Amino acid sequence: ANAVKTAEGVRAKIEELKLNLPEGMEFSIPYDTAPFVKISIEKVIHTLLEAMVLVFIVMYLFLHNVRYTLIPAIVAPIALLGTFTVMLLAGFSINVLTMFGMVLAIGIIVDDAIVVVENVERIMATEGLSPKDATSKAMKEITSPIIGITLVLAAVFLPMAFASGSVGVIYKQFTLTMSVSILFSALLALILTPALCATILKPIDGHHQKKGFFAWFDRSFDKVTKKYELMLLKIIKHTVPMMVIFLVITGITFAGMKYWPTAFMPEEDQGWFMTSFQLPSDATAERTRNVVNQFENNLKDNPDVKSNTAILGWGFSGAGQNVAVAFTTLKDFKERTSSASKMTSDVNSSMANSTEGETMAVLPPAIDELGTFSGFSLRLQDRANLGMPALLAAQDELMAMAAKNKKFYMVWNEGLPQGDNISLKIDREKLSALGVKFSDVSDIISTSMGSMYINDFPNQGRMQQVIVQVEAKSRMQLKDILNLKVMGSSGQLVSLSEVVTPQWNKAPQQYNRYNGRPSLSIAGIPNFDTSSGEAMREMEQLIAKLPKGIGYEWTGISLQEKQSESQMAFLLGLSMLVVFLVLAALYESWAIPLSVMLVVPLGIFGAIIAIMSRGLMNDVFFKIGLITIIGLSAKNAILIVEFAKMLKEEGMSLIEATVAAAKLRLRPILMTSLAFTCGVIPLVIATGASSETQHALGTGVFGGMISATILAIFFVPVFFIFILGAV
Amino acid sequence: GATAKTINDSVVTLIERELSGVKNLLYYSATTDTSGTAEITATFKPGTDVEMAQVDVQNKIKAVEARLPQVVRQQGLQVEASSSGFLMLVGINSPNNQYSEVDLSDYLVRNVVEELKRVEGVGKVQSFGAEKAMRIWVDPNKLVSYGL
Amino acid sequence: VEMAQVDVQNKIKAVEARLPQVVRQQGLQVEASSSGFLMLVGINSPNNQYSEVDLSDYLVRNVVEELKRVEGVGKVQSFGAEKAMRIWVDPNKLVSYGLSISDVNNAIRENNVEIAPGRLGDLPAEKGQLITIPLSAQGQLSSLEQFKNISLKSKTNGSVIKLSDVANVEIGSQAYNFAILENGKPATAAAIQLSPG
Repeated sequence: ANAVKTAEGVRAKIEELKLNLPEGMEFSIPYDTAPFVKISIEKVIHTLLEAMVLVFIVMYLFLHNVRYTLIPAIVAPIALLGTFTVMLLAGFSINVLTMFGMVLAIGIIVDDAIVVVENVERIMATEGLSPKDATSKAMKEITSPIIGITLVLAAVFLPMAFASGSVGVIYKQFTLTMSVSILFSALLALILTPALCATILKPIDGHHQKKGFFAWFDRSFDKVTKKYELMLLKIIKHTVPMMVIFLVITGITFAGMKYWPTAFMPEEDQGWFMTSFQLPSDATAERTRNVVNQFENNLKDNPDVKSNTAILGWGFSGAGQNVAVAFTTLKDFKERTSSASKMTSDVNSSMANSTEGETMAVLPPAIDELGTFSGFSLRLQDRANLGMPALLAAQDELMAMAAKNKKFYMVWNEGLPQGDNISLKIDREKLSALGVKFSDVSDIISTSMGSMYINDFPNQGRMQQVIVQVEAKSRMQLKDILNLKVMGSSGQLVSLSEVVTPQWNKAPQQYNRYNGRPSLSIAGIPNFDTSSGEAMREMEQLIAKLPKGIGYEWTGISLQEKQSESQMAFLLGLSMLVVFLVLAALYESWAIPLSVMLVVPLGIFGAIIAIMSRGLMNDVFFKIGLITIIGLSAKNAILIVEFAKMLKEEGMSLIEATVAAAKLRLRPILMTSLAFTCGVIPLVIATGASSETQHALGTGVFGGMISATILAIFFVPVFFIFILGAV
Repeated sequence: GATAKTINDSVVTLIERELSGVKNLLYYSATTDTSGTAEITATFKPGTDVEMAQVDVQNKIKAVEARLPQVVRQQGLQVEASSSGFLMLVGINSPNNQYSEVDLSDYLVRNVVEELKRVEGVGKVQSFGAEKAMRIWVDPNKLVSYGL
Repeated sequence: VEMAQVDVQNKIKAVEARLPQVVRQQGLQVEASSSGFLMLVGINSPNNQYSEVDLSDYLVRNVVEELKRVEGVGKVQSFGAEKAMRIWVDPNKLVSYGLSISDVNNAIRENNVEIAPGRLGDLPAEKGQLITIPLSAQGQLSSLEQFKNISLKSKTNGSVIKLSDVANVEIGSQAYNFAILENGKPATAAAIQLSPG
């Protein structure tokens, strides 16, 4: 079903019931979530439209004429409009994960058309040649990169689509939206852009009066591409001490990817949180109301709070009299100071001193139907018949260690605690000695505390119930049950206190179960400046100190997080093995596709640097960024080493070939690179609601593409000389 | 009426006996408390079709309803695949203290919560109030004074 | 095999109006199985320690319940039954007192009864109530000695006889249908059938 659409038909249906309401009844919706669902999706669409115009600006800063820029500008929507049909025929949808896959795609679907319009900009300016004959001489040179660049970049997202778990569904939304968008832009770079460039371009001759702010950009660019050749010609002399830096760069990343903390999904501010109360086991509901009323008077004077509903007597994970839950909704973001993760801490400090029970304000989960709250879920189950009192005595061993670890912050248990019972023992022999029938003792106890539903009766157009229960003043103490009287055989009444004997004991009030085993459901939130996987591994250290026979398991968000961490080394293995195979099919050798697999860690090197300077984690959005860099940094390698190998077989040696091949393609490499770099600027500097889920996806590909291109254009001419220069 | 000790022996362990064998499972749990009802949740693999997995569990508990007590079958066994979360929360109050809370909850059951389910895509609606009834509060001391 | 199983589930629920009550009070299983035996797990006693009513009791309480937690075990047929409280009445001693078997049945229902638990301080409550606590009463019987003292009211002279005077009370099997040899010696076993697919 749909969140924003079912919430509106309810909002419509209430608006017709305003008419038949009596005087003195008003509707109210003090808790809704679909306000956040609508705000978050237009924040992604507004991110995509700012992503288009920033790509359109840097294409205008390089080609200096607006008719050139519209030729790869219009292949962006038709490639995206062609992907919306494929989503429909495959059963996909429009969510934030698919449209994040289009924000990533905007920088790369222009790349296959940037090379074409750039290449006719040379030939129309170098030889002074007419644009119809200029396009055919351009297309006879660059058809082989784009048919290689497309297959090398459409094939990196296919091994990650076949993962398992909930991370496999997150990778699919990024697979289908980013693979067939470049596949649609491939033909639209070969079919459509030569048709435009042969017609809508009139021959540009040399501006005898060349002027403007753009005129400094063209003269300085021929100063830079003169400066780039002099620096490149220096380092191929020193090609053996340039390789020894490359082992050092790979070594920081192989330790940086293994020692940095991991998580699953960054948690956001959704404008509401949720408090949960748990009094002891014999608290009546008058005692729960006094705890909630103290919680209410601490939120009457915070300015940030719109509403706070409370449901006494019911909560997630158990219902009883000693149970409540509160939904508390904040104002919208521009008015609010003191965002939500600070406000849950102020609840958890003023409600730990006075209010008789466990009060825990938590934040809403990342994914809706994976849990009730953000944190980790543990199922402390016993596996060999140890009995319930041993298992309950096993958790407060575990609950004592986790109160002193600084990698935790209030680990607790979800469910009703233990309590007292009263059991009566009927003395049969005495009962038969007084002539008291046992049948009359056993039903003055049965119909003494429960309610009895008899039949129905019509109450002004509806059949309601008729319920019989004992009066409220005679089922409160134990001594009101021990003064019910039953008739003997002699003729006078015998009270129940003579024939029964009450005895107290202590037994659990809730019998959970998990995978066929008795269990307890332990929860917990990790500490400030400590990730999820750090706290998830120190919990399974402290489980190994328990009495023997007590197992454990992960459930909910945590089981899908541990499953996501075992597959990364395999999905990064295949995604590098596939491109090495498909490059040998194109470049017809084994040595040349080794010169592309050395540029792969030069972009991973910037991916971990940009995290540590910003303090994010290693989550599923970073791993989407890694497979992006594997394909995209190979792209900047493929443009150089393809034109180098062709130049060598036409009659050049190895050293003079790669100098010319890197010089003649500096302009397309810088064009596509910083278009992708400026294509993820609105992912890095987002501000408002749903900002944190954009910071995770964007800062990995930002520093990864900067450290690719600034390192690639000095390193693939080092690798290509050294690998083919063996013998 | 009964405690969670008895539901764990008579009801809960009989139904989880059948679920181990439903295909495409991930895990399955069960819980009971003092309210008098139990609930068992079967979690399947991501990608499993939610209806053809619901017909699997409907096959199996009808193979154990011979052994359940009568008061379970006279109340039935709901099987329903839901979200375990709240979309929204529609309420009714009285600012001038005109109607009490037993009247507001009566108005909510007779009128509001029945037509809220006629919206397509509303799985279930939990009402936290009950409609009216005819309550008889007997005094067990005056009852034995008459021999009743 | 599943979309064919939902076809038959459509149709017998269209005839349960016409079936007798004792069928519907026992239900109708619909289960697609193999009609063969995968394996056959047994328990014996070589030193003749436990008899066969004890071995089959151990098999039902412990073994055959956790064998079905293996995925791919369709059904497990047990060829022994767990224990029960068997009352072997003598119809000649019953008519000597003027009783019937419907009077032996009614005496057990009065004296081995299940009392509904309830709570103390449930929520239509007084003002100022501080403690709630569950309450329950043990109504049932537990041993043999209690079952042999259920009093019966005679109809000839109005005497007071116990249950042990008109019957014989023992712990025995629930059903006495099947028995198992394994190498000439009595044992018990369970037959395991594998699931479809």
